[PDB]
Amino acid sequence: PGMDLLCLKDKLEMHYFGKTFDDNIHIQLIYQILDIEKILAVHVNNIVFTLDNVLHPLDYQTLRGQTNKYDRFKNYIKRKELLYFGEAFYHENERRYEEDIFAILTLLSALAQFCFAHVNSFWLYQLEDQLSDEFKETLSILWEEVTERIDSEFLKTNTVNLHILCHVFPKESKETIVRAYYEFLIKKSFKNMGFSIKKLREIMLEQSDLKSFKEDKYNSVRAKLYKLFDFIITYYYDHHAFEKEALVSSLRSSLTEENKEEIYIKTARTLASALGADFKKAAADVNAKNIRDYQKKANDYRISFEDIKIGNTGIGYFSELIYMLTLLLDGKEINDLLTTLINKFDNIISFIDILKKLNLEFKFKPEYADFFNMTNCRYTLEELRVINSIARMQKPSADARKIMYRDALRILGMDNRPDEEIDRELERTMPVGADGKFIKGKQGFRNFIASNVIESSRFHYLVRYNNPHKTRTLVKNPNVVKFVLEGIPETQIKRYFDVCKGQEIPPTSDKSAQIDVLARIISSVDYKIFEDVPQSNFSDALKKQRYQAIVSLYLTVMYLITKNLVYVNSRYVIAFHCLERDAFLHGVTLPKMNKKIVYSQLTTHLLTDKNYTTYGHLKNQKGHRKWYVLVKNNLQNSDITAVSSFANIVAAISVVRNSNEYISGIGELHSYFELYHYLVQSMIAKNNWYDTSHQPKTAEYLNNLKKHHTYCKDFVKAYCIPFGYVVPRYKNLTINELFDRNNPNPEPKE
RNA sequence: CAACCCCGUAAAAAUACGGGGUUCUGAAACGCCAACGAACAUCAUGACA
RNA sequence: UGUCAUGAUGUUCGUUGGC
Ligand SMILES: [Mg+2]
Repeated sequence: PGMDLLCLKDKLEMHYFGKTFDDNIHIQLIYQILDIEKILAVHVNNIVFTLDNVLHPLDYQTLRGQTNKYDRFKNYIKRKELLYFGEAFYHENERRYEEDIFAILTLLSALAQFCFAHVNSFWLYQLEDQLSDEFKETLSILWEEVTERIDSEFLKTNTVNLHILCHVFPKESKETIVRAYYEFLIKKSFKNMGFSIKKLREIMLEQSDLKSFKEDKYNSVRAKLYKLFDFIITYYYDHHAFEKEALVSSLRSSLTEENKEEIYIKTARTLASALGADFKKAAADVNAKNIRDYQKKANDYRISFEDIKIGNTGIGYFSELIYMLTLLLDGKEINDLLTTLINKFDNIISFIDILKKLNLEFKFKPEYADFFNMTNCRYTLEELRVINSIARMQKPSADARKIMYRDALRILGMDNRPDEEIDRELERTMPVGADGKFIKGKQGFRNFIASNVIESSRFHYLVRYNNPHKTRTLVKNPNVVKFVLEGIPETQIKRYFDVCKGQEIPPTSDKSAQIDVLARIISSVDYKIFEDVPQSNFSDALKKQRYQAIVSLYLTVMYLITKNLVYVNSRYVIAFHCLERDAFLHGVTLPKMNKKIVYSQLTTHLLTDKNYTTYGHLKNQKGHRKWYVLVKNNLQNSDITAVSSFANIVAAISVVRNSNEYISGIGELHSYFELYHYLVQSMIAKNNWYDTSHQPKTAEYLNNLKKHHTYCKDFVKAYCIPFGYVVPRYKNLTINELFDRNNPNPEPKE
């Protein structure tokens, strides 16, 4: 009755709650708690790698007494490439105090030590009684800085709709409209109702009362109309209250889907007859004149609402930590981290409701009781919502731009040269003159680099994750370049080809013809071509666009390789994190031999267990013995040293770092899976991370790689055997067709 | 695209084939990616007391 | 130096195609 395949129901229930239950609602609740740590660990590992790449290697009172850790801290905090991170260590063009930087580094180290599994196992869930009083101030200062920013910035960028809403509602204070509308979009009070207001709006639109807004001229404003109807709806339920309560009971007591549709149609039609005039009044006030007039007077409302906001309210110690992680990430990574966490906490709250409704036990153990209860899980959700809804520009400062000029020219030529030659070329191209000024009328190279390289999101990704000294080798191999261009959709390629065409090639519609032409342009690019850009005539206009297209194509190719190789490494970090978590509960410790770790001990133990072999993934029955044999077959082809060496590569991300010594001998590519594994097998080759005495089969694996210049499929099935106890994960990480969920190829026939 | 469990007709194997399940299995799907749009903030351009 | 036009770079919502 609800027993899981991994055979860990009772252990998890007794670890979290305190006893065993005959129901299938608690274990699904526990898996979400298990899930959040995975993404948290992935991103912590990424941040640590970036910090170690950019910066080459009691309380604060003890720090000075050490005289050795103090010496390292004095220079590490003085190392002046900290400017690459926007607001982590520099605010208002001045360096933060040493204590705050020490606090951030120590907190990052503690979180990294917690996830990759000294600190207790309860650290993340009880921070109130474990955090020192000195570390409770650093988080407060950082959040006080942003709470003043959001207050002044929220009362703008939408000062068109909010004026009309207050005009519709006369008998309400200036506070009330702002409070309700802030509760509407900043933190979604619209989300936590069982109604479908968007569907209800469509059903009302089927009525002639408010479908008179379907004119073609209404296309000038669409988004600022759908939102307005929603807020009017959500306040209508708020004032009625009892009517909303009755509708909930009626919907919950529905028999079939036809009854639900009839009630929704009846509910929609009576709403139109209820406040149809109100709907008409708001929608008739929108036009070009009023929008421009209201935008002119954007300071007619003065509401502070400082008391409500979590900047002054006692924001939790857990949500402040997430904000600290946000300062060390970019726009794309923030969305992935926060959106996953919101989904996790939404589902946790719902499960507790089911347990309460059905009259079942829901209290946790005394250790988890403080954090995991119904009220706290609500509060921690809107705090995660308000963090995600912050506008970020991430401009490249004003002092950090001097360093960025040095690196920008290193990508485009003079890779691995002394800093003396870098400065001379900067002086030679764009001069300074007298009194440290800038020579007017003779400077167009700086504006080109500043507005197309320094202020680009692709460029920041490369500097953080890759070394600009050795980044040029990524575009020297035609096979790698050709594959990346094929991934770009067809619509972009046609645009790029026409602009970068030149005057020596004819127009051709063959996609393969265009790719080869673009490959030669990208291969040979130097900054010396960009020394004649029109300063401040259709010839000048065409030449400016042509130069812009080439540099964007240059960085796009490099940015995709780095991003996708990191993604593949992130998939294997999750796999190793689950092994340590699962081996602890089963009672199986991972031993050592010759200062190594046998990562294949768990799968050996589970191959000879009666319960797992009968009620688990690896099954031994007449008709269900396929994957029991294959894993047992593939176990006898594994090297202890090779598994240990692979674990170190995954943890430290050595594929991205040492990719310039092996990407010059690749044969032919078809997916990012092949490129990642070719590099991994290459390192094991020359570094001699194997042993043919204990397994004479690794010898033939390495011979196939060199004579074919492509990865060997059998060899990846050997060192991934520590994941053999979970069949779906073993298949996904060892067969290329099942790796990416965007490939419809079938599993190869054996 | 794969794993797991029910009910079917042949069968005893690393079991094929036809219907339904699965937050208690793994893949970012409340997610990513392109082209057209309405706002807004940046930077380089002509008209002026 | 404030304003009006003018083309470029990037966030934010929404319509439509593809995963
Ligand atoms: Mg799951």
